[PDB]
Amino acid sequence: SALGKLQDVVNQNAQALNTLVKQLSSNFGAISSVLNDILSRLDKVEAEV
Amino acid sequence: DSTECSNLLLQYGSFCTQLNRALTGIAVEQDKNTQEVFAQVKQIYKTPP
Repeated sequence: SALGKLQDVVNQNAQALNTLVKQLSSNFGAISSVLNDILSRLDKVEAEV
Repeated sequence: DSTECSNLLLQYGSFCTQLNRALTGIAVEQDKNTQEVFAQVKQIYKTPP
């Protein structure tokens, strides 16, 4: 019984970690896109000035 | 008595030379941009992967 409970806990933790990794990758892609757009706007403003 | 002011004014061009030539009695020539170029170097660093 204890081994089954521990296995279920480990499986739940693994699923949670997979979801966390997916959400982290999505958020990092979004942040990278935002930073690229910010750098482009900065370069444009500097050139215009 | 400002350094950054002069550094930023140096990019405005040689208008002071034309002003001095006009004050001395020499007419200002009306031509295209054969001495000033709107060039850029794009010294922006690369984003970390």
